[PDB]
Amino acid sequence: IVGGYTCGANTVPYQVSLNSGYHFCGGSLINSQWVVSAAHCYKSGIQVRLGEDNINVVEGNEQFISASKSIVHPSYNSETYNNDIMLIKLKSAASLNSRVASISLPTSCASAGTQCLISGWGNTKSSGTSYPDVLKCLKAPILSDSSCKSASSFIITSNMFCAGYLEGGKDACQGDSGGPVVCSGKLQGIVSWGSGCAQKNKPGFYTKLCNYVSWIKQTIASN
Ligand SMILES: [Ca+2]
Repeated sequence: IVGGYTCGANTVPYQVSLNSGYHFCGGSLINSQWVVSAAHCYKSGIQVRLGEDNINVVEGNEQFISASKSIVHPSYNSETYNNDIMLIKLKSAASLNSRVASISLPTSCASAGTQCLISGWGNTKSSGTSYPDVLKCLKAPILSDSSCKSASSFIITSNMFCAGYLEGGKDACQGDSGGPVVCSGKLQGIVSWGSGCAQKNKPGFYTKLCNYVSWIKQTIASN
């Protein structure tokens, strides 16, 4: 997260880190046994780390649970990032408390102008690389589709929205992928991609979760 702020320990209790011997992506806890992340974050042997603040220090609110299933959307396109969504089943249920909690799925889509919270342990620099110890947060509005369509040579699919700041300096970045975009207490987005990070006229692009709710419920119910 570039241009964000330190969230505070466990203030985003649905935020998880996906770990393969190092943090590589975020995700969102949606019930005691299931995490939503990005399809482009898929790999074998993921360990889900819940209750994290400082990802480099054992502080005492962590639960580390192996993924038992990592399910990429069947229509994920790795070139366009269309349908950039993955469901992870935990090998055992997480123990839910104030610091480890699920986030609600949306009942409807959010409108342009809605303010959202984006979070993660991704790169905090727009030029070069710096990875934080603690969770970073960014308040960002959903933009109109014409501001994303004009804002990229790749035209935005109906399964994506963009959010953030056309002036530059405030955005998600590498290592934030798969993490949450929460608006009005509902999980509306998944950190998907962008052109660089926090560049002028190049907002962040997010998987539009409201389109996937029935798919998520069905996939969970069958697995
Ligand atoms: Ca920790």
